[PDB]
Amino acid sequence: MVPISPIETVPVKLKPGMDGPKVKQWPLTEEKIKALVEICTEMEKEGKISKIGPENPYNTPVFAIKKKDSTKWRKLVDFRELNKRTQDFWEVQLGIPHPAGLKKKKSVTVLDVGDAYFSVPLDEDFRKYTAFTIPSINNETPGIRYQYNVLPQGWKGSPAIFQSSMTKILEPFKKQNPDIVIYQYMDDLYVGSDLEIGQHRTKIEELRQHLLRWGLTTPDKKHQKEPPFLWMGYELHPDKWTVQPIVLPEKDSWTVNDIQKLVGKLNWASQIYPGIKVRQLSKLLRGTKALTEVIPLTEEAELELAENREILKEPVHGVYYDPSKDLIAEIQKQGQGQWTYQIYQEPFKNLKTGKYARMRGAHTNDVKQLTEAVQKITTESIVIWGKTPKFKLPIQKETWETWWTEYWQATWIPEWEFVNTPPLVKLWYQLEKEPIVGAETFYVDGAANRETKLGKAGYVTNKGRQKVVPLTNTTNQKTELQAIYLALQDSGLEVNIVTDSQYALGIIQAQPDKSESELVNQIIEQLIKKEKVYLAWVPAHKGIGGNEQVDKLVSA
Amino acid sequence: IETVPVKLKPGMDGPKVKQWPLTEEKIKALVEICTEMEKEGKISKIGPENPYNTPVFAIKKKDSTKWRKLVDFRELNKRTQDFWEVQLGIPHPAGLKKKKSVTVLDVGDAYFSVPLDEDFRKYTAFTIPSINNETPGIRYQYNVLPQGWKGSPAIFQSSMTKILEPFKKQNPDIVIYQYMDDLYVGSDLEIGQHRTKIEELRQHLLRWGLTEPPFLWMGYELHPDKWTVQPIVLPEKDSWTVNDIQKLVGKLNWASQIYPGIKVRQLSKLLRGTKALTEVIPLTEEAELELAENREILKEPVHGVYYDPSKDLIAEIQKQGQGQWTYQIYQEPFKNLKTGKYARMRGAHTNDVKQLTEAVQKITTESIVIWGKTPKFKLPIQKETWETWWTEYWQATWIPEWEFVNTPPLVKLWYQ
Ligand SMILES: Cc1cc(/C=C/C#N)cc(C)c1Nc1ccnc(Nc2ccc(C#N)cc2)n1
Ligand SMILES: COC(=O)c1c(N)c2cccnc2n(O)c1=O
Ligand SMILES: [Mg+2]
Ligand SMILES: [Mg+2]
Repeated sequence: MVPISPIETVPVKLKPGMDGPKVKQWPLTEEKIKALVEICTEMEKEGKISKIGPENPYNTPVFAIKKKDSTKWRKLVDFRELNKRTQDFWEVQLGIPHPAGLKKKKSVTVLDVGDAYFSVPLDEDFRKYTAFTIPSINNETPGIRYQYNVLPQGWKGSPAIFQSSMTKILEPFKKQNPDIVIYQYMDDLYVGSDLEIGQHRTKIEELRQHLLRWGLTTPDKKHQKEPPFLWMGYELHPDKWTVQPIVLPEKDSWTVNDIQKLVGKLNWASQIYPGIKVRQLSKLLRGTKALTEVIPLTEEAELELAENREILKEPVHGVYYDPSKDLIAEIQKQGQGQWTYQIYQEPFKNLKTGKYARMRGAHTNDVKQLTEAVQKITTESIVIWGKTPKFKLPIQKETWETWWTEYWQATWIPEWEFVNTPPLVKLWYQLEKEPIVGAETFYVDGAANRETKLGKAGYVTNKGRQKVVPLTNTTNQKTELQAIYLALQDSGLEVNIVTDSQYALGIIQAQPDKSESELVNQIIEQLIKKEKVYLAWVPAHKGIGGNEQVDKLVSA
Repeated sequence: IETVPVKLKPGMDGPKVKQWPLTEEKIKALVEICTEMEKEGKISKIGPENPYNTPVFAIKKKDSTKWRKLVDFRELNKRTQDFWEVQLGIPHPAGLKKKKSVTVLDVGDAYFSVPLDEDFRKYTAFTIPSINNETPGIRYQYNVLPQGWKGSPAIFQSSMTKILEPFKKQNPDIVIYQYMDDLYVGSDLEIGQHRTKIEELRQHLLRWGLTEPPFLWMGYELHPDKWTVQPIVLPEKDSWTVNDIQKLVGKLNWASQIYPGIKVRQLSKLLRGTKALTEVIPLTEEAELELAENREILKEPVHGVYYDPSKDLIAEIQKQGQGQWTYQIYQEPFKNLKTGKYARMRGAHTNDVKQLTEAVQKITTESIVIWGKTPKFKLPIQKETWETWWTEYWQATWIPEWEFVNTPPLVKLWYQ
């Protein structure tokens, strides 16, 4: 006998204040009972479970299920109740690697570690909570009672404890063989390297010898699995990756559910297929969640879908990461708040792609959205590669300079260069810092009745120009915006406007270039046509000349 | 040598805060730092039965090239019991902000000499992530008082009071104040003498140590007696335009919310009619008097301003352009406890976010010196931009709380 090292036990507790499960065993057919007795006898022979006395008060139900197209039964121990009562664990697998961050490998070998799983013992003090009962033939003797000695399949703690146990065993081997990579997924170890194949096979045998120190054996007959690997929705090859096939179905009509599935596929495809768009299809899903409802596709949605089919017509692949090279991220504006990007190291060899959509809200502009996309790509890049890419952006250096030096918020984008690929992001208007000599001064105001929603908006100027418009279905805030719109409409190319609306000033001072409000869009359209606009604020009802005059005209 | 029992607040579990993404260089720095800390027994590897987590990252302190581990214990601190057992609390020293020079020392290294309560250690768990999650994150917990945890200075206080005793008795006029990992040492000596006392002070810790701290040698020098405040000032002009008077009435109307007696009747009367913004308006005698009276009112303190230690401090910041930033600290609106302005934002001429991050640190330092706690910031920045970048410029061993302002305040105009 060659001594083997024990696997360190992980101590396990129930949640505070909770006791173990006490769930009734269901009656079973004589056939099912006989099947479970044989299965459990073998598990007992193998050391996985042990018979227990009558003192243990806990129980979990056990079932027998017929393995399809076979005459063999399988046992199922339903640990749902125990799982509700078992502590939370550190779950190492929460974040999965993105293929674009992997490194090219010459060789990747798969080792099956399913047998090692049953060398991981269950914490002695916790075993009692895993008790289960095979009912006896005809209920005429006490049922056979068992508890687990190993991590039960289906128990809450098994994946984390198994994974952590393997990691601890593998740590010295990885550390002392820095020329390989090791990744565990389910019951398999993946071992990659760039060694010539003879040396790579030597390392695999050395890993098997290392694992034997803990008595863990792997199958000599090498795995049937070999590149390419289907993993987490991807295809991995030694020197490239892609998504598993993206097939958009043909339909004569589309339900809520169909469109959700379509967008899900498109989102997934968008990490390597450049230029995928989902705005118009997602617009069809607004607010309603009856999955069977049939939604007619708009012309815009049909066009978007046709454009997506053309993008997906043939395979696209990503390359892997070379740490010796810079990362480059390039962004394009697609319209309607949509942005698309590519990340590469060598021209025309993308590592991955992606997209960004405008956040929901009342007002926005292209510079803010571009900034948001940059921050998203930066954070994603830290995750995948541990560094920020150099950016290529469709905004002139002077435009960015004007934006950030004058914008009321702090803002930053990391090292970047202008790329001249239309449509370019620009500033559509810029308010004056000082009043304009020689430009007419428009004093604006509005008022609305809160019950009837009738109101008025208008202006008076230093030249004696005046206008008041009676309005229906409006509010105080809306009339203030309407009054500014009137002043813009009726003035020359340079205009000074005086408002007492903190609200209206707050909107225009945020510099939107597009809005959910048609009124704000009309104001934006007017601002773009002006040569110079100075917008001044004053407090209402403080005896200021022009302001008090127009206030009287609109509040009567 | 024996541990002080610690518990969480009733009905709360440990922190479960996600580790944010770290750059390659910071991960490598943390792997080296934690490997040494593990060899020294300060931290130990943990298993999957510990589900708690606190974020960690790495910084470089001001004027140093060596990486420092920084754990963001904000969540654990909120969840940790309060410490009033031996003392109700250490009365904040009002004399500290009155000293000609205050030097800040990093004494956090002292905490590693005291063991941490075995049953509390699990709640200090943290993770060194791997790039692209390719390998399982390296999981540790503390065995000793951690830097940045509010319990560390509280538990170490009895040790600190004894270590400092001969120096205080020998220097009765020096003010010494501990906040987290910082020791603030204020005196009225000529700087040369001041540094020698600071250097005298380092030797007590070193002497105690050997019975070597990586950042104890360093020194952040402040001069709170020269700290400057921002009263409300009105323009002095010979030619007032319609626009100038409108801005003045706006500012006075705002100030009327803070000061009683502010009048604009006579100033507004100047604008009667419907005038061009650029037209020059001569001040009347009545308007000049009203302005003068307003100026006199604004020279006086705000009425009824008091600090309540049971209430949060709030700090607002405005970007003024050209590297200038204004800020106000209050507990109640319109009751400022301090106001200020920076233009000296260091090494950040083309980076708004680095400037704001430095402003945030400077304001927090001022708030610690004056009141012994940190304010809640209202930051003029989008959340996503702030959270992407602030850790790149952070140099302090504490971290305040913050929220984000999305609508431009008019108040920027009035502190401008
Ligand atoms: C995350 C991961 C998933 C699988 C696979 C899981 C499954 N199924 C296999 C391995 C070895 C790894 N780990 C790493 C780490 C660094 N580079 C790589 N590069 C790399 C991996 C696979 C192929 C291929 N073919 C090529 C390169 N893999
Ligand atoms: C009696 O009227 C008012 O108190 C009044 C307002 N509170 C007001 C507030 C914001 C903007 N504009 C306003 N205007 O125009 C007003 O007239
Ligand atoms: Mg109004
Ligand atoms: Mg009005």
